[PDB]
Amino acid sequence: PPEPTIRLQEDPDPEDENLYEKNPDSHGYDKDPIVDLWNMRVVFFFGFSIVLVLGSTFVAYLPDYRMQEWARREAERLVKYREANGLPLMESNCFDPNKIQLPEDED
Amino acid sequence: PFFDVQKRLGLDLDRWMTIQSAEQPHKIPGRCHAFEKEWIECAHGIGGIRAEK
Amino acid sequence: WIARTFYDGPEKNYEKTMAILQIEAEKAELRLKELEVRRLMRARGDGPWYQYPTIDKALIDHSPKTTPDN
Amino acid sequence: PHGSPDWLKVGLTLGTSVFLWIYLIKQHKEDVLEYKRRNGLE
Amino acid sequence: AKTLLHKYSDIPEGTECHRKAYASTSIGGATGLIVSAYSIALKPPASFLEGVARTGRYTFTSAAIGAIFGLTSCISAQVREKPDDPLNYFIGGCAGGLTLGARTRSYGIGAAACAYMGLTAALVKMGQLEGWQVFAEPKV
Amino acid sequence: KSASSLLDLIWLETILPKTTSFIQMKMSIMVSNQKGLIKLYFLSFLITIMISMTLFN
Amino acid sequence: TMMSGRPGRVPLQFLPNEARSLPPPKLTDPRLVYMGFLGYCSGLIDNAIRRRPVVSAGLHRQLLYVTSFVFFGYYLLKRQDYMYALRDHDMFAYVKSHPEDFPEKDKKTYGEILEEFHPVR
Amino acid sequence: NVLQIVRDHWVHILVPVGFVFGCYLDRRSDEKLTAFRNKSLLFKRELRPNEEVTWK
Amino acid sequence: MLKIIIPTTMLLPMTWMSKHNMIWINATVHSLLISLISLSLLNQLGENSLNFSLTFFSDSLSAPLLVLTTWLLPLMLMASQSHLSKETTTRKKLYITMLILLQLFLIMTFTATELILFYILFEATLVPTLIIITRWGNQTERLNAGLYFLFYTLAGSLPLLVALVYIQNTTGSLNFLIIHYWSHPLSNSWSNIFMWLACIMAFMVKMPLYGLHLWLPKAHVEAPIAGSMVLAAVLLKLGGYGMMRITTILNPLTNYMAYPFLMLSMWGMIMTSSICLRQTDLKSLIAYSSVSHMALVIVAIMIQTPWSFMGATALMIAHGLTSSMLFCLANTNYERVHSRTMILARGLQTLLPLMATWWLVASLTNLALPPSINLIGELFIITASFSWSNITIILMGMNMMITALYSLYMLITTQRGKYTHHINNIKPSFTRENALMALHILPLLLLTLNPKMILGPLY
Amino acid sequence: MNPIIYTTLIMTVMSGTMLVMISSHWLLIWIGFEMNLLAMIPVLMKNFNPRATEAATKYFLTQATASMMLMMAIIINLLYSGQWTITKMFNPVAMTMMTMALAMKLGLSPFHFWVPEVTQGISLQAGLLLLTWQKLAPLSVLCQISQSINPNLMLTMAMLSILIGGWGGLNQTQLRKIMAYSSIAHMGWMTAVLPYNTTMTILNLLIYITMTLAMFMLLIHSSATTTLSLSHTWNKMPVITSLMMVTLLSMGGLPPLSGFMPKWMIIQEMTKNESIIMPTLMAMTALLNLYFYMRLAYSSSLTMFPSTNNMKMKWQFEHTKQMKLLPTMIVLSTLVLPMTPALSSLN
Ligand SMILES: CCCCCCCCCCCCCCCCCC(=O)OC[C@H](COP(=O)([O-])OCC(O)COP(=O)([O-])OC[C@@H](COC(=O)CCCCCCCCCCCCCCCCC)OC(=O)CCCCCCCCCCCCCCCCC)OC(=O)CCCCCCCCCCCCCCCCC
Ligand SMILES: CCCCCCCCCCCCCCCCC[C@@H](O)O[C@H](CO[C@H](O)CCCCCCCCCCCCCCC)COP(=O)(O)OCC[N+](C)(C)C
Ligand SMILES: CCCCCCCCCCCCCCCCC[C@@H](O)O[C@H](CO[C@H](O)CCCCCCCCCCCCCCC)COP(=O)(O)OCC[N+](C)(C)C
Ligand SMILES: CCCCCCCCCCCCCCCCC[C@@H](O)O[C@H](CO[C@H](O)CCCCCCCCCCCCCCC)COP(=O)(O)OCC[N+](C)(C)C
Ligand SMILES: CCCCCCCC/C=C\CCCCCCCC(=O)O[C@H](COC(=O)CCCCCCC/C=C/CCCCCCCC)COP(=O)(O)OCCN
Repeated sequence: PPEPTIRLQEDPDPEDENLYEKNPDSHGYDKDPIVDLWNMRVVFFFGFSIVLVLGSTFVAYLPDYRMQEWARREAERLVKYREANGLPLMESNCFDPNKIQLPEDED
Repeated sequence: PFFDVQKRLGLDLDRWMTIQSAEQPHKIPGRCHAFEKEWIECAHGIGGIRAEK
Repeated sequence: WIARTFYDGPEKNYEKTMAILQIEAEKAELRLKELEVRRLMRARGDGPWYQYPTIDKALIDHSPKTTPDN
Repeated sequence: PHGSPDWLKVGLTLGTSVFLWIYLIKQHKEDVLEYKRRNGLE
Repeated sequence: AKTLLHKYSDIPEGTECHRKAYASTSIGGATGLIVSAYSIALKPPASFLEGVARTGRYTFTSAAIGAIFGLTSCISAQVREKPDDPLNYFIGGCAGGLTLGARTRSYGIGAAACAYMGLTAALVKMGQLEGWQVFAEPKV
Repeated sequence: KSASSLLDLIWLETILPKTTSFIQMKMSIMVSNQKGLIKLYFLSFLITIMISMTLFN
Repeated sequence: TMMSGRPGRVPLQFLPNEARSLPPPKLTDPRLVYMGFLGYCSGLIDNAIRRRPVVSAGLHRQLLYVTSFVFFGYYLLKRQDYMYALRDHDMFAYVKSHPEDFPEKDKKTYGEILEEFHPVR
Repeated sequence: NVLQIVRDHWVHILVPVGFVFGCYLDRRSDEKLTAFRNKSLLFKRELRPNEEVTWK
Repeated sequence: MLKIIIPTTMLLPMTWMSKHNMIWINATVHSLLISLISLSLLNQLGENSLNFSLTFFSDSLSAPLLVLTTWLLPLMLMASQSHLSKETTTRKKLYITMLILLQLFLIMTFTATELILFYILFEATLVPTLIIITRWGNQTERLNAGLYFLFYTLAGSLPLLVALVYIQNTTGSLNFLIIHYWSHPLSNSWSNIFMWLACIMAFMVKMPLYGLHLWLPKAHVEAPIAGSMVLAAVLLKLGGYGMMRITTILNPLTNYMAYPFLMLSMWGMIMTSSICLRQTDLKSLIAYSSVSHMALVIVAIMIQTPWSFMGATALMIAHGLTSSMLFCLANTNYERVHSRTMILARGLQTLLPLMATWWLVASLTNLALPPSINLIGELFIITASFSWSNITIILMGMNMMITALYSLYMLITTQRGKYTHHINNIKPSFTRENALMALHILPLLLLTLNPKMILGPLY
Repeated sequence: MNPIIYTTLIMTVMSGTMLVMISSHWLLIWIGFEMNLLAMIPVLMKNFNPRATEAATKYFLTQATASMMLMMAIIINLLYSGQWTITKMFNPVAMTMMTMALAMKLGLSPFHFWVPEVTQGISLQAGLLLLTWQKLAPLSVLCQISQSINPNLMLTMAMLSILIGGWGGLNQTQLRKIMAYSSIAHMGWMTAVLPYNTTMTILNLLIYITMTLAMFMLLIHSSATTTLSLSHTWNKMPVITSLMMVTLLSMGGLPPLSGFMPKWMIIQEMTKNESIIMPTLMAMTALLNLYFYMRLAYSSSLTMFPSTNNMKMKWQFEHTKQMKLLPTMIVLSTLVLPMTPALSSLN
């Protein structure tokens, strides 16, 4: 069996490289310290300072396009009107029956 | 598919041989000249569906 | 301030939606009408569509044919 | 290999592109005018 | 041709069990003979006798499958007193699959055939009820 | 035993993917295994011509 | 809709004369821009295949690609618009000429139409 | 240093230019859906003395 | 809507023109800016919708998903920054291009005023995901995984296309607005039954349903970290969005047809939660947890009540964020240990305390601790199902108990106990990873302050 | 051969196809088919080896039998109506024999057996010409008489072609046989819409022609005819492998690629005529074509296969002969889905 016991010419599997040996204060972003530091800074500034704070403030103070206060005030004025005249609050029929034309069965 | 070059150019490359009733040499008539003439005149411009019906 | 600088009023979206709904409804009716017209034209054949060729009568020779009965 | 920028081919390509663009502009102007004339716009 | 299809379809589903079985057996024999002809044309196994034996085996297998499917489908439809129900065709198809598996002598194949045939027969009955067209004529 | 191995790793795998792979592999082996003899192909073509002449009319 | 046999059709005309009665597509048409983008992509792929700097190998070649694509796209868009206009014209004429096949549906309000109600429970 | 950092940082203008162009394209698409402007039964309104369109 | 789409498209030339060592910085900054821009869509109305044009419209169902899709890209870049260090610049640019194409496809899918355009983009999302899984996966099974992830999907989606065009031949339109305004009841017929199945199964295969969930563990375990995040966070929600959009035309046939799928989901959540208990793989455990949560979302959509829809929307958003965070944590462990087995790396709280805190928070939010939005969605779905039938509460309680059990099991196995003696290559956690977990977790606890932003159009 | 002779033969093939396309007389169509067949054989035998000669003689046998059947159908049609014009077939099974002859010319099932054999025997350029240009004339003739076909027979043959292509492509390692089975499946897709819309047939033909041209010219650029030979291309031209994988994804019918456009349209058209089952079956069968395309893509670009030491020398050389239309073909076969409505141009 003169086979070399090697299936092919393969590079040996490299060992994992640690970013902390060649650069303490490594931030885990890049091997180049300057690119590393600036990547950390841009990530922190645009993620935490810009989006997370300003976007949260923007969402918090969104104008009432869902018309919650409008609906509340409409309901208050309507119930004030109906309590005054004694109408029985909300009617059971959403649409008035006189404008509906039922089909006569005659069965 | 069909590219009607003959109609565009007015060439008559192969239309002379399509039917029996089209200018035979020495005015020799086909055996069914009258029937083919009538059938062609019936269906001219009518279209395949309406001609068939 | 947010509503003034970033957004517009409800009438804009309301009327844009009405226009969009009108366009889409007309398109749907046109599609159905076109399908019906295609079916009728293919079934009957009197329409401009589905017009299969028939022998041109300009090819016929109208002359005496060496025999009186054609 | 060791070749200069073939100025004949460069000139031909530039001239073809410029001619095509000029022809397209002229054809568009003529079509717009013809459409306006047929539909009685201006 | 379509003669066998007409013969099978003309008979009512809940009556004439033997006639339906005969029509199904005829259709099965026809398709088995066609498959045997294709196999012989593509692959000459060893000789004339082996070829005719394979033809007979395939034809009798297909005829048996058709027979079993027809009887079960018709008997189930008659006993259940609910004609035009795909469940009877499923059961008939399932029975047919089981007999194929018994012929080939494999529980898996028999089990597999029962599930698939039951599905195909139910689909065919559903298409007959709803008018599904496999070969649609040009409409528009 | 049941949820992980019996159903998820075996039967749910057996039904949809494995059966499809087996059927497609068998059909591919059947269809593609032709010995390149024009005699068999021509006999099949003749059979098909006869079948179409006897069936589609 | 088989319009190959449509009457009065010149065989090999790409754009008939009546097509000039339709508004031409704008030169800033989005479809024209997409055709130019296709030409630019063709130029980039041409540079890549020949092992040249993809973005800055041949400016004349890429310009020619974009120009030819825009030219053909403009003419193709004209033909497409004409063909659709022909289809619509034929459909409207056929509807007008066959009143018995396209009757006017009676307008019925929802207040007088009984629709079945299916509760969600 | 101008004209040197530009050749390295010119890619940073691409996204904001895309945002501005998208805003312009959105307004351009808005301009083509004015068929029902000031015609809704809910917002039929008489124009102001110096108003031409209710919304742009 | 183009104010979001155009910058996403411009992300590609910027990425390809960037310097060899500035691709990550530029991509991250501009993706964060695009997310900030997309935040404007959250201003919805109680009226119909935000109809921008004939092609794209927004909704309070579409807006949270769009915001999550935009926000996920910077996190994906930050997590992919680690294991792509030894990669050539061209291939890193290609990876970023795949991510950008996926984001653009998802953005155009979620607006999609028309159903055929929705289908086109819904299938267009397949190609970048398949390439990412089968090109930048580590093991030899990735190829097989890709095949599964492809064919399953197509097996459900090709019938849908047929059904879709069929509908446009009868109704005359596929626009969502016209479909909703002109909806008519479906007669109980075999043809209508099969139309229902064709419309439904394409989206039920992507959730996935319990019987059709086999592709998900393979695809999640084999894909790289960015692929796992995009699969678990957004791609699973496409089926829920599709069912929510398409169930309008299926009534009243849904009442009868929903029973098999309701049974499958209600039993499959229990089955997959039990499967999570006996798992030797972290990624497989997280994938099966995703399957259970999406089974609950399927139940919610099938019940078809307003509370069901609100709870389902909230649960999709919450599960997306939580599952992405869990996958990131497991990836941080794997990049140190290179094994991806739960039992091998133990006692990590002693060595990495802050990462243990992140693990605890992620497990707590996966366990549906109130008042997290996970719990809000869970509780809304449970209440709607109880109104549907009072016997569902047994199955839901069982699911909650098993969920708590396996979540705390995963936390305790990896973080607590005694550290493995021979494992000595565990370096301190980087700033990048801690920032990644913080950016995953802070939006959840901010959204619990304003739940109505993620409760859907039925709020 | 002599370049003048090759040019003359190519022009004769094109002239035969054009004569078939422009003529209105059945005899002239037969003459055009005869001219095309006459000029095609030496093109198939440019590179002289026993395999090329065998492929050429098989092709000649099949095409001559098809031509004789076509002439027989013409003669019966003349017998039952004294007509030479190409119109409605005017008769029963005379039309059946015309359909069978055109199917044998196109390679539709069950007359598909010669396509893999001839494609494998001949070179890549001959295969390109055979699978691209040799479909125009029979498809044009079919489109002209498309109102005459029996829909049952045409649909049966189209479904059989799709099934056979899908199943046969699964077992292939040689690239040319894969191309042949892909051609069979695409022809099956093409002929299943002929009874309903010939415009969709022409659109599908154009898309398939563009995709096949891009595929064959990529295979010629990276001169590999086998899966393992193609697996070595990444170590010299990675961009070629990437474009090849994108083209393969397009050929599988994946949206948003170009290959999705025909099937989509066809399916839509087929649902307009109340045909639901057959489009569904067609899609489920096309899944097989997609599977073996995906396997080729796996072996080509998505994974890096082992190489050889001699490949290093190939790194120092560049392709002397370059195909100009390859980038345009790739772009057209990949990125023209948004331009779909342009099919109104009656392409
Ligand atoms: C959705 C719609 C929106 C997006 C549209 C998407 C499509 C657009 C583009 C279409 C294609 C055109 C260009 C591609 C040509 C290929 C050339 C190339 O490789 O790139 C190298 C080149 C840089 O490398 P280099 O230094 O020149 O030389 C290196 C060699 O080229 C090569 O170096 P090497 O050979 O040493 O490296 C080997 C590498 C090289 O191999 C490759 O890179 C192959 C290239 C990709 C294949 C192209 C397929 C054809 C198009 C299909 C697109 C599919 C989209 C549908 C979604 C499904 C995705 C598959 O191959 C591998 O690593 C093997 C494994 C590959 C992994 C699996 C393959 C997946 C590829 C799929 C990519 C699909 C998207 C491509 C996007 C663009 C990519 C460049 O890239 C570029 O610089 C060109 C990029 C575009 C230029 C932008 C200029 C515009 C900016 C200024 C104007 C501002 C515009 C706005 C105006 C207003 C502002 C004020
Ligand atoms: C480290 C230890 C602690 C130190 C810090 C001590 C201080 C603690 C205080 C912090 C939490 C304690 C609770 C105090 C609550 C006060 C703030 C709260 O009241 O405001 C909320 C406001 O918060 C926002 O509503 C929620 C935040 C927005 C969430 C969006 C996420 C940000 C986008 C980033 C990408 C998103 C990714 C996920 C996709 C969806 C509720 O506002 P609301 O009652 O309503 O009305 C506001 C006023 N109005 C009436 C004028 C409108
Ligand atoms: C693999 C993991 C899960 C995958 C997905 C599974 C979910 C899909 C299951 C589909 C749901 C059921 C399909 C049809 C339901 C209709 C109701 C029917 O079952 O009940 C009776 C129907 O009776 C019988 O069931 C008839 C059908 C019998 C044949 C079907 C096969 C049964 C088992 C097959 C299951 C295999 C599924 C997977 C296929 C690959 C009611 O009797 P009837 O009033 O008359 O019919 C009412 C309907 N009408 C009005 C339209 C006529
Ligand atoms: C696959 C991508 C498309 C590429 C198409 C090729 C591109 C290069 C072609 C260069 C110019 C070709 C145009 C020919 C010039 C004049 C044509 C004219 O004389 O012919 C007319 C016909 O014009 C042409 O047929 C139209 C060609 C346009 C093809 C483009 C359609 C592509 C479909 C959508 C995909 C988007 C592609 C966009 C990028 C190219 C008259 O035809 P007619 O004698 O009356 O009837 C025969 C045809 N019938 C039987 C079907 C009715
Ligand atoms: C995850 C993998 C699962 C695969 C998905 C399977 C479920 C999808 C259903 C199977 C395909 C059906 C597609 C139907 C397309 C919609 C069109 C439609 O519904 O119209 C019907 C068409 O209905 C049909 O034709 C259905 C025939 C089905 C043929 C193919 C069957 C495929 C296998 C079915 C068995 C499996 C059933 C359950 C599958 C669940 C998933 C496991 C009406 O037809 P017309 O003739 O035009 O109406 C006039 C007469 N009333």
